[PDB]
Order: sequence, then C-alpha cells, then structure tokens
Amino acid sequence: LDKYSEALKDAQEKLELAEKKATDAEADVASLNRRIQLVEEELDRAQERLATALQKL
Amino acid sequence: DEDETTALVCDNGSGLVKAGFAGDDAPRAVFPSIVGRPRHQGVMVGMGQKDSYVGDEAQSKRGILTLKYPIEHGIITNWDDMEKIWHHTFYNELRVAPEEHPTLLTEAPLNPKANREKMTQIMFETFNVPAMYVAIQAVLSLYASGRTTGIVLDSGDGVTHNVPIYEGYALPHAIMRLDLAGRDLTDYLMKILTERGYSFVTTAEREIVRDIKEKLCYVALDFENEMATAASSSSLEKSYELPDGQVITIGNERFRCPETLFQPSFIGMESAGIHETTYNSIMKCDIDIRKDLYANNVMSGGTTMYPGIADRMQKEITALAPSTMKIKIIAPPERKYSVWIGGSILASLSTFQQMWITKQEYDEAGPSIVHRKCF
Amino acid sequence: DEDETTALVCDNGSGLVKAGFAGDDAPRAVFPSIVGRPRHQGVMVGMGQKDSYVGDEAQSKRGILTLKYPIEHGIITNWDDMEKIWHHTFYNELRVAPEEHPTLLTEAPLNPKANREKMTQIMFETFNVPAMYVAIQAVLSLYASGRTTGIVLDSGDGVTHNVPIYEGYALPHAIMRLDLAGRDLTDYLMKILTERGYSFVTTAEREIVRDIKEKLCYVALDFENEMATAASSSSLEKSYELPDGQVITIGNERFRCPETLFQPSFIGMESAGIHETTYNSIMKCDIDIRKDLYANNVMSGGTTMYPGIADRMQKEITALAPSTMKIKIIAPPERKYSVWIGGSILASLSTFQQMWITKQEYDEAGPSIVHRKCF
Amino acid sequence: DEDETTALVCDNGSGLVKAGFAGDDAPRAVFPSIVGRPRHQGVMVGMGQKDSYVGDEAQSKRGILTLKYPIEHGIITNWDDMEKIWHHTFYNELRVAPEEHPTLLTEAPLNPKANREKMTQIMFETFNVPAMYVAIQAVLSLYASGRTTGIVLDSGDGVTHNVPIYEGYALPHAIMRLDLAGRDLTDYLMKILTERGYSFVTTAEREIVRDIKEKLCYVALDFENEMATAASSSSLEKSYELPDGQVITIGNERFRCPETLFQPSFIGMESAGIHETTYNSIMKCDIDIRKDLYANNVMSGGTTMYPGIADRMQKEITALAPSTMKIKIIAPPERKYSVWIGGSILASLSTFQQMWITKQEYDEAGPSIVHRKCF
Repeated sequence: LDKYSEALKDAQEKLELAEKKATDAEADVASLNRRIQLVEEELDRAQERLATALQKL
Repeated sequence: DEDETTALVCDNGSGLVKAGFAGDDAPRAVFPSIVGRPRHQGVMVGMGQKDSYVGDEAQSKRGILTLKYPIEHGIITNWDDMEKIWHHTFYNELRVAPEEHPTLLTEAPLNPKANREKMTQIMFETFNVPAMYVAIQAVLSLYASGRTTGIVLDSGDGVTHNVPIYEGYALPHAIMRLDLAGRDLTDYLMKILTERGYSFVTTAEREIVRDIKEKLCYVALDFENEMATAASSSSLEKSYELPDGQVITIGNERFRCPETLFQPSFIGMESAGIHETTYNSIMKCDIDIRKDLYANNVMSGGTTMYPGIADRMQKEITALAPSTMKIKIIAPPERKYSVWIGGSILASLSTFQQMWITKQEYDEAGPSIVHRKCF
Repeated sequence: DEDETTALVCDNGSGLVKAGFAGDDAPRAVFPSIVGRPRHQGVMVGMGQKDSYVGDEAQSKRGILTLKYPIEHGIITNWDDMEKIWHHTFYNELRVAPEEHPTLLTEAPLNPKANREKMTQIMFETFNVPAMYVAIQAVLSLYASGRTTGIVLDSGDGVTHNVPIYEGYALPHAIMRLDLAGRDLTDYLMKILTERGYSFVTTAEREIVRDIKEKLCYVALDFENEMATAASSSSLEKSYELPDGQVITIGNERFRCPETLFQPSFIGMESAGIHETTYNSIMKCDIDIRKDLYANNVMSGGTTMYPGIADRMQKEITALAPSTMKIKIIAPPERKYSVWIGGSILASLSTFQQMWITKQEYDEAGPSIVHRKCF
Repeated sequence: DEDETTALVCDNGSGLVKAGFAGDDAPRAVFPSIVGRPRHQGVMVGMGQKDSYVGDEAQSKRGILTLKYPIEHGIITNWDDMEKIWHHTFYNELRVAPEEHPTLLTEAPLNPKANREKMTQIMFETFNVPAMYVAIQAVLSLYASGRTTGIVLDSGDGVTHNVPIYEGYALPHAIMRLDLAGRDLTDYLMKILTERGYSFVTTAEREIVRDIKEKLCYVALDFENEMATAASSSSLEKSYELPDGQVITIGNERFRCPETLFQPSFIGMESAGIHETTYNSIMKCDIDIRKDLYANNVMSGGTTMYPGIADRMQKEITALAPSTMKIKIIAPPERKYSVWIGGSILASLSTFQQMWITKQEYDEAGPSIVHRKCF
C-alpha cells in the first residue's frame, strides 16, 4: 500500500508536473497561436496594405 | 498548535467545510457540514452516546443517525449547529483557537444577507475572534486560479452564482444566479438508481450515493451518443463496492447525473444549463470585456472533478461564442478546494490587511457591520 | 361589432401589448407581449393542453410555462410570436378581422428600421390589412397628453427614449435614447429581494417581481433620507401577497429599485439618470426652443407611474436648469395608456387620413415603403 | 538629457493629443484626449488599478472605465484633466520635463480667449515651463504644407476653422469658424448604425464607432451617384470586425455620415457646410487676394483622410466659384499631423525665438499676456 500510494504520489506528482507542463505548454501553444495569428494578421494586413500600397503605387 | 497568529480560513459550504490556516496551500482538515442525531431508542445502559454528533463524528456513527446540513443552498439557517461544527473544527482538529486568530469565511455575492451577518456575529460573540472578514467566492476563485479577470462558475454543492470579474472589478449586472448545484445532481442520481433497482432513501444510503457519484460519474461530451451505448451495453458500466458487501454498477446514470448541469430541466429547473449562464455572464459584460472573459472561463467549486467537465464547458461556450474570439477553460487540480485556497491567499495578502473588521468596530456597530466592511 | 371601418390600433412593447380601435380612449384588451410554452412533460391524457399559449392564455397557465416575449428594447425580433399575439388580439378580443380595417402600429423615433418594416410586412401579408401606418410613440404621447411641444419621457419596459418635439416637429439631434428601462428595474428588484432571502429565478417568479414592483415601489423625493428610515425600521415596509399565500415584505428595496432611474449604475449602465438625460435633450435644442421644452416635460409610457416621480423629476430638472425659467411636468392619468390613446387619436384625426400606406402601394413597392410613407 | 533645449511641441485637440520635440517630423506619441475613471466597484485587492487613467492608459483599460474628453470644439473645459494629459504626454512619454524646455501649444485664431489664456497659465504655473507660445493652427498647417497663401480648412474632431491667409497675413473678417466637426460625424454614425440594427450608446461603443469611421468611412466626390448604388446593393457594403468578434456591415451610411460635412442638417446643424465656408473665406477677401486663395485650398487636420474629401471639396468650390478661375485643393500626406509638424517647424525658426513669453513676463502680466505676445 505504501508502495502503491507512493508510486501513486509520484505518478500523480509526475502527472501534475506533466499536466502542468502540458498546461503551460498549452498556455504557450495558445500564446503562440495568439502571436502567430497576431503576426499572421499583421502579415496579411501588411500584404493587404502592401497590395494597397502597390495599388496606390 | 500553530506558532504564529495567522488568520484562519474556513470554507463552510452546503456540502463540506474545508478549513485550515491562512497562508497555506490547502485546508488542514475537511469536515462535513453535518450535525448528526440518533433516530433510535437506546437499549443498553452505560453506552455513552451523544445527543448530537459533529462533523466527522456524525459520519463515523452515521449507521443510526439522521444527518442534517445546517446550510441550505449556501445559507446558514441553523446557527447552533454551525457553532458546534466550528468549535470542533477549530479547537479539536485544526488546533487553532479563534480567540488568538482573525477569521475569514466564504459566500456567494447574492447569498442572502443573513448568512454573512450571522456568520460574523457567531465568530465575534461565541468564539471571541479578534477580527472577521466574509469573502466572496468569485474573488476567492480568481485568486486561487491566478487571475484578475474571468468568469467564475462555481458548480458547488449549494447554489451556482456565475460571477464575472474584470481587472479586479465586479460586473454585477452580468451575474446569473442558478438554482442548480451538486446536491441536486446527487438527488437526480438517487432517483435514476431507484429506476435501476437500487433504492436509496435514508441518510446512510444518501451519503453512499454521493460517494458513488464522486467516483463513478462523468459528464460525456456528447450525451446522446454516450447514452446510446451506455443504455445498450455493460461495456460502459462501472462498479462500486457498497459498505455492506453488495455491489452496484452504473450505466447511463453515470453521465445523466452531471448532464443536469447542461440540462437543469432534469430536476424541474427552468434553465438552459451552466454553459448558457456562463455565456450570458460573458455576453452581458461590456464589449471590450467580452474577449477577456471568453479566454478566462474559470471552473471552480466541486463537480469540476467530473471527468470531461473542463472540456465540455469549452465546447459549449465555443458553440455559442462569436468566431475569432478565443474560448478557454481554466481548471487546475485546486478545483473544489479553490474557494478555501482563495481564502488563504486573501487573508494573508498585504493588500487585504485593511479589510478586516476588528472586534472593536464590531461591537460599536453590531454584526450588520459586515455589509459595510466586507461586502 | 363596429359600424365603421375604423383603424385598429396596437402599442406593442417588451412588456405588454395594448390594443383596441381608433376613436376609443382605452384599449379593448391588454395582453402581456408573451407566447408561453410548457416546460414540463405531460403525464395525463385528454387534458387539452396547447403547444403554445398566447397573451392572457400564457399568463393564466404560467405555472408550468416558460414565458418569452418577441420584443427587446423596443424591437420585434420574433415576428412569429407577434403574429400569434396579433391574431389573438384582433380576432378573439377585439373581435375583428384586419382585412376590413386599416392598422396603426407604433415605434420609438430611433428604433432600428427592421421593426417598422417587419410590422408593415406582417400586417399586409398575413392579415391582409387594407392599409398601414407606423406611428411615432412620441407623437402619440403628445396628443394624448395635450401637448405639441415638450420632452417625451416614455421610460417604458424596453427603453427610455427622451425625445424633444417643438411645434409638432422632431428635434432628432437632441434625442437621448437611453438603455434604462422597466425590464431592468424588474431584474434589479429581484436581485435585492434575493438579498432579503426571497429567491426569484423562474418565469413565474419574474412576472411576480414585476407585479411587486408595480404595486409596492416608489421613488419619493429624497433617496438618502427615505433610506435612512427604511433601512432602520419595519414601519416603512410593505407586505406583498405571493400567489401561494405567503408574503414578502419589502423595505428600502421598495425605493432602491426605482432609484435606478436616477442612478443607472445600479444595473451597470453608463448614465447620469433620467433627470439629467431629459435636461440634455433640452440643452441640445436652440435657446428659443428650450423655454418651451423646460415648461413642458411630459410623462408617458410607464415607470412614470412611481409615486413621487413627477415631483422628483421637476425638482431634479429645475436644479440643473437656468434660474428664472419655469420647469413643469405633465403627468396625466392616461399614464401607461397614453401611447395607445395617442394611436387612437392619430388614427381618428382627419389630418392623418392621407398618411396611410394602402394595400396597393405596399405590393407595388414592398415593405420598404414604410420608410417613405411613415416618418 | 537632450542635445538642445528646443521647445516641446503639442497639439491638443478634442479628439487626439500629439507630442514630440521641436525640430522632428513627427510626434513621438499620440494619445486620445482622455482621462478615464472606473465606473465599477472593485472586489479583488492588490490588483493595482488607478483612480484615474490618462491617454492611452484610459483607452487600454476602458472595459470598466467611463471616458471623458477635457476638450470640446477646440477648447479646454477641464484643465485639471489636461494637466494630467500634459504630464503624461511630456514627462512620462517624451521623457522631458517642461521645466527645462519651452513649450509650444496650439489653438485656432477665433478660439475663445479663455483657452489660450488657460494653456499659458497651466504650463507656467503647474509645469514651470521657462517659456510659452500658443501657435495659430492655420499657420502651422501652412508651415507643414509649404504655403503662405490659402484657405486653411482643418476639419478636425472639434471645430472647422475656415481661415483665409494671404502672404503670411490673416484676413480675419473672412474667417468662417464653424461648429461642425469629426466628433459629430462619430455620434451621427452611432445613431445611423442603431437604425441598421447595431445600437451604440456607451463609451466602449463610441470608441468602436470612432474606429469604424476611421477604417470604413469615406466622403464620395459624387455622393448622389454613390448612394444610388450603395443604397441599392450589398456590393458597396464593407465589413468591420468588432472587439468581440461581431461583424457589422455599412452601405450608403458609410459615406452618408462624412457627407454631413457638406450636409450639416443631418445632425440638426444650421450651416452651409465646409465647401461653402471655404468659398466664403475666399469670396469675402479682396479680389486681388481671392485669385490666390481659389488656387490654394489648404486641407489640414484629421477627417481629411476620408477618400473623396479633397475631390469633394474641390468640386463643390468649383461649382460655387466663378468660371475661368482655377480652383485647387492641396491635401498632403502630412494630413491630421500637419499642425504638429508645423509646430515643430515654427518652434525651430530662428525668427521665432523672439516670439516666446518668458517665465518672467508671464508672472509680471499674468496669463492675459498670451493676447499681448502670441495672438
């Protein structure tokens, strides 16, 4: 029991840490997707503004 | 037994009381919000036996006790039983006498005023606490979760308050209070287990169904498809060992119970579910707030521990939300314990040390002071 | 039952629908603007029972119905429910088929265009009305109240429109449309009644709160002094009888809700209140207009039915207004019915017979014709 | 810290506030002319949160703030809030205390005297600026444009100035100052979008509409042909993304709002419009000075970015103007920023160093000195 309880506190702690890693990694998948979309949007806008600048050119 | 005069925190829900001292990351002990009383005639002489049992005593001797909850849908009505629970909690098990420590209690912002007033009165008059502070669950949940901004949907045992906060500010016009909570989900389960041949009608039986629910139930991200197979095969059933050697298995009842969160009509409530109330709390906030609340949907309270709840709630809001917006759920392991943890955080913040009612102001004003000094 | 093809008149809001015939001085029937639907599963058979209930049917059977209205903040978004309301209104209570009678409907001056356009389309295509005319609620209020000049303060269930008119002309740049209304007062009152220990969360409960508000609440002239005694003694409480024989007593809540009109922040609204808003409509008008608008602030609609409102508004407006100038409020008994009555008047006036869209012009142009023919 | 003690330059409008140092070709920063204040009750503690926010802080935290503008129609009505803006603009953002640098501010030549006097007073008494000079906005527009002759029509958020200048001299009898401006176009758009089904009334809603206007609106050089199609077909509509992911489309309203500059009656204003005021600024000057003003219509300020405004301002003038004569609009890229740029140019002129009020002359004479030394 102590071995299963301890194996568990460790599987569970490793899990909280892996889940945290996933949470933080996911927080970053999301922060990266926000930056990617902000930058892709600025890029598409740079390209819209470029197409416009080129049209205005 | 503590070596510092820290504040005490006691999260007195309609279910269980989580308590410990301020500054920690967990309650030191958890007691049920129960005072138990014998429903039988004593036969033997010299057996001891109490007129009433408190907290864990009430559950330990429950075989012949009727177990009552002093708090109904979040509000204390039986203050005498509350005082018994608090005395046991603070003096016998947590080993903190309130006389030497300031105390923080918790409650929904729309919890009727008698709750915050009576809790304040008892800690000052029967416990002689040097100071008091009744905190709000939405505040406590955002502190526990590491947020200043978000929707707190506390799917606890009593009442769900659904309260949006932005940059630390309440957005009260967007609060959607719902008369649906974990206690009702348990009651629904008892009726559907009766349909399957397992009738639970007495206190011992009720406490057992709650324990079964906590270990066996899940939300399902597609109720109808999950039910189509749960109702057709034993392959989706899970067993539980009853205390008397009997066993029970649960099939679609396993998910129909938490489904009431998405379908309150299951218990007779006129509501579209916790995801519509969450959605409306985001939607009813100003247009420049909405984007931040969609991305910071905070699950709190108990029932947040049903598998799949953190994901189904993101799906249900995403389905109602405008495109472009990011919808995201916050659901840490500090779930169900988040209100207590928020209490610990808040009680010990330097920014909160001016929020405490001292036992000076209290006697000059009386317990109604809580409505001016706390919330 | 009529001996002439008199126009039919209906004033349709988010609250109630008042309907009758042109030339009369009151509606023949009043219905809530509601279509009710059962929220429970039928168990017995041969019980009658409708799929949907309309108007007073929805209210009489409300114990088991969810009640929804088609109009939000002055605009019809659910034309199907209004079609049902109108069919019932016209054929069962007014006992008239619109096919033989022209119809006058109303809307606020800045109401989104879809309202007047859809209303015109339904009366011409589902009722085959020979003619249509969508009236300005402010015009109707001025006729019913005996004015050509003044500020129309309708403060209704949907919106407060605050619209100045001079010599029968619109001064549209000075309209202060405000998102402060009777439906927000109903919501605010139930939150403060929750604070007192009475939960109102279902439809039946919502309509009860609306009824409580209408009979027990007031504004008075001095909020702080009224609160000082209402919050201190039962001598300022009033009992309201709940349908099951139980009662609720209401204290300072009796005025704290109505106070929202002067303090919109109570419901989360960014506004200075109705007295300042009325003042601003006057201040945005030319100085040779202002003298007549100050002397003619006119109440219509609803919520203007709170005790102390005509007298407090005069006090609050004169306090903002220049000295020497005379500030007066007109607050006729034709309160809550005056927009409908004005509809009856506009329809009966010979000066209005050229203003009708005929069911010739309508089909040649389509419903968009309403924007060329009405206002 | 700076290479030389050149003047700080700042153009304080009813819309935007812009600043940088004398000698450069752009302001370092642009702020809205806003001081923001929380309109909500705080519940969380230690969330930071200011009692008041300034400039971009006020706009960035606007979700729970009510935002006020200290400047209206070209003048400061709230100097305390401008003091906060100037501190932020000059010291927090340009990182220069006015104490060590001359400051150049701006105002229209027919701008009420109290405003040019208050700007002089605050910079000398609260910021201890060693010197002051409040620039003529038309002059700065000419400096940035590279003109000495022309009509400066600055169509900003506050007021349209319409001033004829010939060879560096003003012709003051011909100035048509007009209370028609970009702020009215924003409010008109909030009301017209309400007519389309997208209501806007609150601060957040007004800031959205100002953003819609700035990205979607235009004047249309031939509005009759433009509306004949725009009011008939969706092919002329343009979509805008709101902060919460909603999409609004605007058709003829897209140019009808800016059209108010030519059609002031749309907002209840009695005026000939900006093209006729340009015409009269030219026509009211002597005939040997009009032949140069017709050929030099100088566009400045904001709202000048709407496509079609330059061509729409040249066509209308040409129609009012005598035949044979050449009518020409000057509409440089230094638009909206031309006053700030001209300020930089004025501040760096060697001949301008004799135009400064020193912080000696100021105290001997008081703020009325601005009329003895500046204009």
